[PDB]
Amino acid sequence: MTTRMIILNGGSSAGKSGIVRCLQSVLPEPWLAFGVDSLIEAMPLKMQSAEGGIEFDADGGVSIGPEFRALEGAWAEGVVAMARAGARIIIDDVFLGGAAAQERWRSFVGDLDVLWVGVRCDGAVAEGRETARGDRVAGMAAKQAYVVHEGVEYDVEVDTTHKESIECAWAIAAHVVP
Amino acid sequence: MTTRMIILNGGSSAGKSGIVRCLQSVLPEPWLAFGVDSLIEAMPLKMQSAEGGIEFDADGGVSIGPEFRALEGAWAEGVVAMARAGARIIIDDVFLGGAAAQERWRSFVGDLDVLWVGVRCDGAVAEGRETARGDRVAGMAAKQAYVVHEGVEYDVEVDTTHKESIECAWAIAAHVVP
Amino acid sequence: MTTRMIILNGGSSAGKSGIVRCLQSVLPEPWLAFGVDSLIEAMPLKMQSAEGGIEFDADGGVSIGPEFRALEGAWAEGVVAMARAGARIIIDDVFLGGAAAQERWRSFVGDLDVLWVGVRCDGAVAEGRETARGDRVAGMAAKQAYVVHEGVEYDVEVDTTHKESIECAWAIAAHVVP
Amino acid sequence: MTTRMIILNGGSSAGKSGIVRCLQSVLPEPWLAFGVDSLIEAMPLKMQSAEGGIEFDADGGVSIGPEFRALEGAWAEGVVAMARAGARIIIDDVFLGGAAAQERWRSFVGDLDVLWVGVRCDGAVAEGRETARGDRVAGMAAKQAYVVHEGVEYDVEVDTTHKESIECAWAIAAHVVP
Ligand SMILES: CC(=O)N[C@H](CO)[C@H](O)c1ccc([N+](=O)[O-])cc1
Ligand SMILES: CC(=O)N[C@H](CO)[C@H](O)c1ccc([N+](=O)[O-])cc1
Ligand SMILES: CC(=O)N[C@H](CO)[C@H](O)c1ccc([N+](=O)[O-])cc1
Ligand SMILES: CC(=O)N[C@H](CO)[C@H](O)c1ccc([N+](=O)[O-])cc1
Repeated sequence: MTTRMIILNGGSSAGKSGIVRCLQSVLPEPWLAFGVDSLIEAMPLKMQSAEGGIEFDADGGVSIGPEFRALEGAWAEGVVAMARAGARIIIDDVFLGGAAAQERWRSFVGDLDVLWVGVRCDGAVAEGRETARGDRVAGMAAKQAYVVHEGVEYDVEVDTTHKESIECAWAIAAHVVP
Repeated sequence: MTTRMIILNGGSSAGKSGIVRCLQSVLPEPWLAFGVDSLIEAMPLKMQSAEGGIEFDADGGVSIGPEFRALEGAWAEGVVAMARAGARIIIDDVFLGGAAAQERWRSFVGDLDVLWVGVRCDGAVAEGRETARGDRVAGMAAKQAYVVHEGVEYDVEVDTTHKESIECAWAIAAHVVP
Repeated sequence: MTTRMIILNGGSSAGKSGIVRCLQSVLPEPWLAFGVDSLIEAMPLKMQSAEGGIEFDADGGVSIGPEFRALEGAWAEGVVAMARAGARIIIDDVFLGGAAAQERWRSFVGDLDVLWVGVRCDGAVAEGRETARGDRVAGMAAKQAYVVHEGVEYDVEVDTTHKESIECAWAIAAHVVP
Repeated sequence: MTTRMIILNGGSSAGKSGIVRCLQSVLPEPWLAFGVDSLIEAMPLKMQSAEGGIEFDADGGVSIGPEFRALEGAWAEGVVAMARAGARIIIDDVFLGGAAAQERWRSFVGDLDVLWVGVRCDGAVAEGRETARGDRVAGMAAKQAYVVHEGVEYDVEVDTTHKESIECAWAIAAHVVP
């Protein structure tokens, strides 16, 4: 019953990061936050220049190779382990493989109580925010805005197009069983 | 006639930074962006621990001392100089002294063509965004949300409460004379 | 035999971070890097303002509470899990509890092949570097420079006082069994 | 007589940034620090993708175009203006044009009291540090390590190859006339 792991899925600039920081402030018990971005951070810089690594096409694309997935997996098993170890875990990801991505997670998650959250946002709005940000390579937002959700089943959906983060956070927190 | 300097004024988390990055992308000619934050950056770290420096009360407050103003001024004269040197300058500030702050600028600006922009945002919304951000000390948003505009005359106002940055940017760009 | 996890221990500004990035570039197989800093990052911002959390005394001190340790532990079990999952893991830590800290790790590590590395540096030199950095609160370097190693047994020691990071990296890489 | 502006010149990873932060802490009067990097920051992101802008060849190269120089100049006149306005200004640059770069500065500086500082460092050592850093594109260090100084006349030289930043700072501070 007790929610042991929250998994957020949404394209870039859909507002995931903000929701996470908000959820952390909201939720009474300490929740650790990890993600694909923090994984990239943990991975050697060359992984971004390697073959089976990950590359960011200048058009805003993103392609993941086996070398990257290999690591990505053991990492997943690791986060799950922290949860089973008793740590509350928040994870914002980007299901490039849509449904496929969610299955991958499911196999690692096992019978662990997980709250599946979908973070949507108008591609155009996202793209616009992508600019105001300056952080990412123009293109990713529009590219992931939809495909990522394609086929994924959530327990809670939030659209940051017209809802503030703190708000989306509140909607999510409301589904977290203590 | 030609707009030589854009000055943005708005409380923390009102969305200034984003607007700036957007304006830069929008406007055809290169615009250099500078601000109170980038000034803090240029100032020695101790300025934040000095007397006549600047201190961030844990309640989200902010107080500026003469040492800080002293520098702040020569800095202002400097940005103005870059403009007169022919560089298009964007400046997002936070008029803690409200009207007083705008006068200070006016004296440095001289007869230089300046577009005064006000960036407003619902204090609560801002405060909420302040959380999603994680960057600033909880409190500043709500504290500056209004006072800063008190008595300031703008050429263009934008409220990021329900308008995206790219949008506010567009509204602003529309007043920039080439 | 095969080295599955590298654990670095050294006071702040002793040069750990740099060594890590270097090791990652050097070592042929991809090594994931995690640490106390990245943990702080994953922890909710309030953990830094909470009771049993972690607080940075203005004199450069640092004290960890049970709430923090609680998380810290499950996190540890998690990193170990990633290793057993097959991911090569690098971990730069700061054994505030000296020997005590190493035992804590040992219990999580189990019979996992681990390379214990000590990163030393002249307190004064460190303190000086602490300034050039601007990142940390003046004081931590000098405070941890020695205590942290007190009682800890390593497999390899490196002193960044007169040795470059890339160099220390090389010395370390040389003890990593493939 | 009174030193009104300190200009540092050295290739990437030669240790400039650190020296600056150190000098700021050392020197009694507040010194504002600006640089080519902070300029890049102030320039629109597209300037990095524009023609007469600036581009970072993947081999670690760097080429500046007229559009970039155009801005770069007015910016220079601006920093000089801040100095004449009474602000003490520190500037760490990278004279890609070697001697040519110093002349450019000289014309803007005028008869302003300036302390010319050269920051040297063994190319290899720099390259190594470039790795430990993770910040820059592998290649720049080795490429600029020497050319930049070629033909430039300094008032003080410091080699961070075997000298800490705080140290180099001290050597520099010693030439600053109050
Ligand atoms: C570091 C960065 O900019 N990452 C963004 C997402 O934040 C990129 O769209 C991305 C998407 C999916 C991904 N993945 O799932 O492997 C890796 C990067
Ligand atoms: C660095 C930081 O967090 N600055 C925020 C604004 O961004 C703070 O509210 C602030 C407001 C006004 C100011 N000032 O005008 O001197 C300095 C800091
Ligand atoms: C975030 C930061 O500045 N951390 C530095 C180390 O990098 C601090 O000395 C520290 C040391 C030990 C620690 N711990 O082990 O819990 C946490 C922070
Ligand atoms: C942003 C960055 O990585 N800049 C480094 C220097 O720090 C690069 O070598 C560089 C050198 C000279 C330069 N310039 O002088 O125009 C611009 C960038």
